Amino acid sequence: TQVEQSPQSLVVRQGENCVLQCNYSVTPDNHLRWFKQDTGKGLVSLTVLVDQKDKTSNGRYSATLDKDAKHSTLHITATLLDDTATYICVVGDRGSALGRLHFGAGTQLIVIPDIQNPDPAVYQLRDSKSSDKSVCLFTDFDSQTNVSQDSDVYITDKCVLDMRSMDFKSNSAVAWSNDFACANAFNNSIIPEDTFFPS
Amino acid sequence: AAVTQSPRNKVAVTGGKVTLSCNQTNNHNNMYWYRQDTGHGLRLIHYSYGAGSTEKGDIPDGYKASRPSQENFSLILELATPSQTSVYFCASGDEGYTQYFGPGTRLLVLEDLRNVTPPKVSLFEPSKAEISHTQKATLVCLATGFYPDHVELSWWVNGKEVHSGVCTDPQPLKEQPALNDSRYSLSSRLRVSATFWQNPRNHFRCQVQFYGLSENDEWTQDRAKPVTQIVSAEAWGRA
Amino acid sequence: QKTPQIQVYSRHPPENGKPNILNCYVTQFHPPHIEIQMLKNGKKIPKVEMSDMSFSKDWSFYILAHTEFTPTETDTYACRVKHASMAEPKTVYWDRDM
Amino acid sequence: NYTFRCLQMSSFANRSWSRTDSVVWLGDLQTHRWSNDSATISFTKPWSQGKLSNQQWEKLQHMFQVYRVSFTRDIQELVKMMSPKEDYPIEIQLSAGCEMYPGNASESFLHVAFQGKYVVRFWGTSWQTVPGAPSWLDLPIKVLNADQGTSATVQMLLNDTCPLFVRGLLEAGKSDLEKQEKPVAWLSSVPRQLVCHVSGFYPKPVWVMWMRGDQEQQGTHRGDFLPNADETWYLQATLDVEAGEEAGLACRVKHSSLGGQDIILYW
Ligand SMILES: CCCCCCCC(=O)N[C@@H](CO[C@H]1O[C@H](CO)[C@H](O)[C@H](O)[C@H]1O)[C@H](O)[C@H](O)CCCC(=O)NCCCCCCc1ccccc1
Ligand SMILES: *[C@@H]1O[C@H](CO[C@@H]2O[C@@H](C)[C@@H](O)[C@@H](O)[C@@H]2O)[C@@H](O[C@@H]2O[C@H](CO)[C@@H](O)[C@H](O)[C@H]2NC(C)=O)[C@H](O)[C@H]1NC(C)=O
Ligand SMILES: *[C@@H]1O[C@H](CO)[C@@H](O[C@@H]2O[C@H](CO)[C@@H](O)[C@H](O)[C@H]2NC(C)=O)[C@H](O)[C@H]1NC(C)=O
Ligand SMILES: CCCCCCCCCCCCCCCC(=O)O
Ligand SMILES: *[C@@H]1O[C@H](CO)[C@@H](O)[C@H](O)[C@H]1NC(C)=O
Repeated sequence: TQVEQSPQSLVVRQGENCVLQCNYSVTPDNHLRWFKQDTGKGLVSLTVLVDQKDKTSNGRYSATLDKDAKHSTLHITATLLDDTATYICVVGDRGSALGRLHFGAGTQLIVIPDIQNPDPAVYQLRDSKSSDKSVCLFTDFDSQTNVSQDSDVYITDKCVLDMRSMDFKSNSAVAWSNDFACANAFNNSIIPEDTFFPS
Repeated sequence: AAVTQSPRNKVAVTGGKVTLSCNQTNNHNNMYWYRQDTGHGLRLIHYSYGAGSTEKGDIPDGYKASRPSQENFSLILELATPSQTSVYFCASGDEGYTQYFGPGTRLLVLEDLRNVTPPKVSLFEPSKAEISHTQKATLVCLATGFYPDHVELSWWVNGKEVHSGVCTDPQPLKEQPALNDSRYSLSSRLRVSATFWQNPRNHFRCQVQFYGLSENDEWTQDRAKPVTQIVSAEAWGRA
Repeated sequence: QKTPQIQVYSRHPPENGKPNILNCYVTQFHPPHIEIQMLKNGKKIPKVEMSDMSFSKDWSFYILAHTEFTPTETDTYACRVKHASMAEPKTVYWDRDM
Repeated sequence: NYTFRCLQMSSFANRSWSRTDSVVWLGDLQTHRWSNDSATISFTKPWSQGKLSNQQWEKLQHMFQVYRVSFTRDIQELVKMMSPKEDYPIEIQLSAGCEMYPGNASESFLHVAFQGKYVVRFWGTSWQTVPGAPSWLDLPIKVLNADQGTSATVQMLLNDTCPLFVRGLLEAGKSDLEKQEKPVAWLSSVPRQLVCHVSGFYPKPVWVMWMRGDQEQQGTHRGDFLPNADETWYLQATLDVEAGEEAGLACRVKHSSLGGQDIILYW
């Protein structure tokens, strides 16, 4: 391994800045590229640095390269939920197709979103084909709540959705089973005291 | 400068033959195959400087490469093994250093195919309580009973894919966490405004693309051959 | 591919019984891979120095072998060269008078 | 009027085995050696660092160290790129440096031979093939000319570094460059071919004639200049004569080291 990234992983809150590092021993070192990779997706180039002492920018991403130190830093300013991804450092050893690319193993960034107007509730939803089958949706809780997963009851991990046109985000988790009800569903989780349970 | 890969996802059996294809209409002479495994950077397997040229990379063992034309570069696994489970990336380039990467191909090589099973899919309609309390409507989709965990879940409204207002569990959960070859469940939410859900001209569909057996894989069991297929569930809006 | 020319000549005027230096100058060859031996009475002289290989304006290679020797009435001295351009090794003998 | 030559010769036997060796000449005096066995360039004179500081020399050597490894892999990759057009074994020669004229004037060069034939040079801002070169080389040229970093560095080495460095060498090496070493001559004969041997002279310019009193014998055939191991030269001049005319004949040698006091050796 000629390319090392630090930190391995980090968790930040929306709006915070973060600093990612790349250290390498690759020789020679023609250029260094930073990729963003979302989960299950591919490699989106953010920037490439070419000079002995270089600085680049691209929107909220900015980066530096020092070839004497064999070091690069990627700065993300004012993080958003969609920065959640793995960030990958790559050094090319030639300024042409004769080069080999040397890839770092990546830095995982998680960005916790800011839930302005929480409204925690547990709703019951019925199957469109089979009105006797149902699931329980725990939703609209802020990011201070944690969800905890009987082995015949299933509870998913939390997940944040983004209704882009309304500038609105919300967390939810889902629970189901087949003496099971939605009032009982999330008992093993420390849910907010103000949680709405209808009907 | 674009690059494509097929298939995008593949389940195979140990000892089987798997071919991963890369296509590129940029007229680039040079093409490159990599694999990405967690805890490692991308590693070069084979590359090629033009039609008929094939060259060993850093980790060529277990793989042949084929460059029949300028356009196509294939990675051939003649005797597939579990260790070849990975995400494979192809790239191309001209004389410059930039490598233009494809979208990646996910390969799972199972020891045996006996437990491969497609999902059942159910769509759960929004709570009337949620509608009145928030003026929003959350649909939930549940894919259940499937193995292995190579599925792509997508949401469609009036025949067009929606991403806004969606979130899908990062990974499937095991239905029998004790058992070694447990089947999986996966859930997803699509949240829309109450008025959009209340419109009975809107048709909502949750689609699960399941990756399983090809036409040519052996099947000895009585039950239906668990082939690569789409399973979906749908519902119309209502007042 | 080009055949080596071989020239053998002493550094100082040769007097029998006096220490001198014998040179073997090998030129005009290609490729550069070559095996050069200096011989006393057809046996390989052990302490043979080589200059670094270099090449001329025409891209052909040249190199200089040399060794300490003392000439006598009886003893012969030779430079033997193996090169891909020749089927057999080529030997040129040192001649005081030439 | 001095020419500085860095001569590099590389042999690639097959896909795995290779070596690269170089020597450096200022005129006919060797200033550097870099064997494949060595990690570092070696000085072959006290003044071989020129007027460079240790930091400037260290920097230059490091660049060359990176070059040799990169060069080796590049050739190997270019072979793969062109196959099956060219196969091993492959011989590459580079001749690079600068010719120094008086004042501040110089001209630099970087010439490349492939299998013993001059095919490529760096000229201006880029690599190019020269007349007679095969067309398949256009791809290697295109690939080399894609490397902007290498082009900028080569342009700097050729335009600036080479002449600056060599001006310092000429200053530092003055007493070796201006050395005078005296020829010694001796005579002999074979089947009759008379041989006038001349050895130990520096610098190269020398005049050798067979004589009868004042009469220059126009039969005199000069041989080639041959090196001695101690950085002096050797030359011999042969004559054809009939057995009986040997008396009266002399060999006259003129050379700058002798201060007009020529060597006359009578048979
Ligand atoms: C005497 C010339 C001195 C050249 C020094 C240039 C810098 C150099 O070392 N640069 C190589 C490294 O480049 C990489 O690192 C640099 C940083 O140190 C830069 O970042 C650069 O951008 C990056 O690419 C480079 O690898 C170079 O290509 C080395 C070899 C150059 C050379 O011989 N070329 C001429 C001879 C080739 C003609 C071959 C013909 C041929 C073709 C096919 C088969 C056989 C023969
Ligand atoms: C370096 O100098 C060259 C000068 O030309 C020759 O090539 C050198 C490498 C060397 O062999 C010299 O002795 C020669 O005189 C410059 O090349 C010119 O660049 C301009 C634009 O940059 C271009 O329009 C000209 O056509 C080029 N000249 C030729 C003959 O092709 C080069 O730019 C110099 N570079 C630097 C960084 O100084
Ligand atoms: C010429 O020099 C190179 C570099 O020193 C040699 O290549 C190395 O060989 C060793 C041992 O065979 C390997 O472990 C290294 O990986 C090689 N180094 C590099 C940088 O490639 C080469 O063997 C030498 N050639 C000869 C004929 O001696
Ligand atoms: C080779 C470019 C010409 C200009 C170089 C000027 C600096 C002098 C360096 C002297 C060291 C010679 C190193 C040998 C390089 C080689 O491997 O060909
Ligand atoms: C490559 O060449 C070297 C030297 O000519 C030789 O000794 C070596 O065995 C060769 N290797 C192969 C794999 O042919």
